[PDB]
Amino acid sequence: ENFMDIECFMVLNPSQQLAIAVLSLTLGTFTVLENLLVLCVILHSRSLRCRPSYHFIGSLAVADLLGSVIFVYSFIDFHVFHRKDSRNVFLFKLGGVTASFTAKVGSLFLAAIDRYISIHRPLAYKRIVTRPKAVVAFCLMWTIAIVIAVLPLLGWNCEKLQSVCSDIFPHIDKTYLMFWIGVVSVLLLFIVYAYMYILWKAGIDCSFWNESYLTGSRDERKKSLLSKFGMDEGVTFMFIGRFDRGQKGVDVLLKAIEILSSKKEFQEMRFIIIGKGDPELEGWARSLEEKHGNVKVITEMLSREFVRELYGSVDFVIIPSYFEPFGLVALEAMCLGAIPIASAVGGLRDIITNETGILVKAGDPGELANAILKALELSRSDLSKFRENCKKRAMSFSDQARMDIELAKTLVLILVVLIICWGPLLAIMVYDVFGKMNKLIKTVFAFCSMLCLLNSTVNPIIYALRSKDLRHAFRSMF
Amino acid sequence: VQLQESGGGLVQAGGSLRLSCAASGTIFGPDVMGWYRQAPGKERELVAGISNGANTYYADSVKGRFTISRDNAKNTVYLQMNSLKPEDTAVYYCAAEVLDYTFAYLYHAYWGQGTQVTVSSHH
Ligand SMILES: CC(=N)/N=C(/NS(=O)(=O)c1ccc(C(F)(F)F)cc1)N1C[C@H](c2ccccc2)C(c2ccc(Cl)cc2)=N1
Repeated sequence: ENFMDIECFMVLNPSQQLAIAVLSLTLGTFTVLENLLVLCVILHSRSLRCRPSYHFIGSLAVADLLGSVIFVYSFIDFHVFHRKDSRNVFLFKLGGVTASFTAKVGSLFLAAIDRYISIHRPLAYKRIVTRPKAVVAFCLMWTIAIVIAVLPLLGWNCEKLQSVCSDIFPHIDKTYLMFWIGVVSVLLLFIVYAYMYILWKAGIDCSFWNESYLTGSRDERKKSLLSKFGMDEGVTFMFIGRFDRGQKGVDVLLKAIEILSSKKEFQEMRFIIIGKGDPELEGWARSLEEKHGNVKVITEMLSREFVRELYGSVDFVIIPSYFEPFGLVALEAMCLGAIPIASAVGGLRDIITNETGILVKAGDPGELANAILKALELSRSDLSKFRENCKKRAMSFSDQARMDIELAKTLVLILVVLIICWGPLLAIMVYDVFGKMNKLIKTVFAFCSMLCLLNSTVNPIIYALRSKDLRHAFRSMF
Repeated sequence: VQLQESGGGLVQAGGSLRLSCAASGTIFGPDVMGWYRQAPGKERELVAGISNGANTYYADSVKGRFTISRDNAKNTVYLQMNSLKPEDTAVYYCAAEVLDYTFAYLYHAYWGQGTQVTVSSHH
C-alpha cells in the first residue's frame, strides 16, 4: 500500500540492511551528481546547445534526473522518516517515474527523426531542422509525456471506477497500465525499426564513390572503355549532365569541341558526352558524333555504377556549368581520381584548388579551349600526384557524414542500453496484465527495478566515452 | 507537389515588380528553385535561380536588376525586378527541382502555370 516497499524479502539481516541502504543512497547521489554535471557542462558550452542534434542529450539527462531525485526522495520518507504515503503521493511518484521513461523514449524518437533528416536528406537538414522547431517538438513531447503520466491524478485511480485493479500497484487501474505500456512498447519498436533502417541505408550509400569497388588498373580500364566505344587509346575527356541552355554549358563544350576540331592535337583528345534534354542540343551533339569518330554521345539513362566505372577510367572531367549550387558531380569525379577542368561558379569555386584541377571562366569556349590544351600538355607527364591530391581533397568533404554516422551509432548504443535496462521491468508489467503472480515475481520486480537507476548511472558514461566535443568541453572547465 | 504563382500583369517601364511562387511539398519541398521566362515565339531562358544563402544565379542580361529570395518558413520564392525594359514582356514560369545527393545526374523538375508580364513604355 506504500511506495518503496523494502520490508519485503526478509532475508536482509540488519547486518546487511544498512549496507543496502547506504549503497542505494550512494548510487542515487552518484546519479544526481552525474546528471547535474551533464546539464552544467551542456549549459556552459556554447557549441553544444546551439546544435539541435545534441539537444536530446539534455532531454535524456533531465529524464534520468526525474528517475534519480524522486528515488532519493522516496528513499528518505520510508527509512529516515516513516511517513506513510497517501493516494496522492503514490500517484505523484508513479507518475514521475513513468514520465521519466516516456520522456526518454520520446527523446530517442526525436533524435531518430533528426538523424534521418541529417544523414539521408543532407541538403534539407540545415533548413528543416532548426533550433526553434526542435525546441518546440521537445517541449510538446515532454508535455504529452507529463499529461499521460498525470492522468490518474485527474481521476483515473481504481477506487473511482469501482472496478478491479492491480495488486503490485495499489490505487492504479488496469486499463491505464495496459494503455501506457502499449503506447511505450509501440513507440520503442518503431524506434528500433527506424534506427535499423537509418544505419542500414547509410552504409550502402555513404561509401559508394571509391576505387575499392573498381577492379583492374587505370590504363587497362581506360583501354577497355575506349575499345568498348570503338576508339584507340588517348587522353580522354568526359562530360555528364543535363542538356539545356542556362544551367550547364553543354553548348560551351560543343563549341570548344568544334574549335579544337580545327587544330592539330584533336587526334589525342577523345570525348565522351552523356546527357539528354532539348532536341537542338541533342542534334548538335549527334552531328558532332557522326562528324568525328573520336567523339561519343550517349543519351539513354545510365546506372550509377556505370558512372562510377566511367569516373575512374577517364583522365579528365569537364564541368562547364553556369549555375552549380552544390557540385556533387565534382565530388563524385574527384573521389574516383578524375582531374576536373571546371567552371569557377557557385559551389565549384571552393572545392577545386589550384593543385586539384583547372578552373575556367563561365561560358567561355576560348578559355575552355586553352584549359583543355593545357591539360593535354600536362597529361604528357605523370598524373598520379594530381589523382592523389584530388582524392585527398574530395575525401575531406565526407568528414561530416562520417561524424553523423558515428553519432547515429552512439544513439543506437544508448537505445539498446535503455532496452536492456527497462526490458524485464516492462515484461513484469506485461505479465501483470495477463495473469496474476506470486510474491516471487514481486520480489524480482523489486530486485530488477534498480536497473532504472543503473540506466541513469550508465548514460553519462556513454556520453563521455563517445562524444569528442562533450569530452573537450568537460576538459575545458579545469 | 503543387506550385502557385502571383504577381503578373502590366508594368510601366522603369518600374519594379514582385513575383511570388509558393510550393506544397512534403519534406522541404524543392531543393533548388528558379524563375524562367518565355518571350512570345521564343525559347525559354533561365532568368533566376537559387538554393539557399549566396547561391543566386542571374543571367548576364538581368544581372544587377533581378534579385531572388527564398522564404523557408512558408517554402516560397520571391523575384524582385526593377528598371524593366520592354524586351522583358514574357510569360514567367516557376521551376522547382529536387536533386538526389547519392547520384548527381538524378533530378526532378516541377513547373507552374506561368504569369504574363507586359512592361509598356507607352505614356
Ligand atoms: C515497489 C518497488 N519495487 N520499489 C522500488 N524499489 S524497492 O523499494 O522495492 C527496493 C529498493 C532497493 C533495493 C535494493 F536492494 F536493490 F537496493 C531493492 C528494492 N522501486 C525502484 C524503482 C524506481 C526507480 C527510479 C525511481 C523510483 C523508483 C521502482 C519503479 C520503477 C518503475 C516503475 Cl514503472 C515503478 C516503480 N520502484
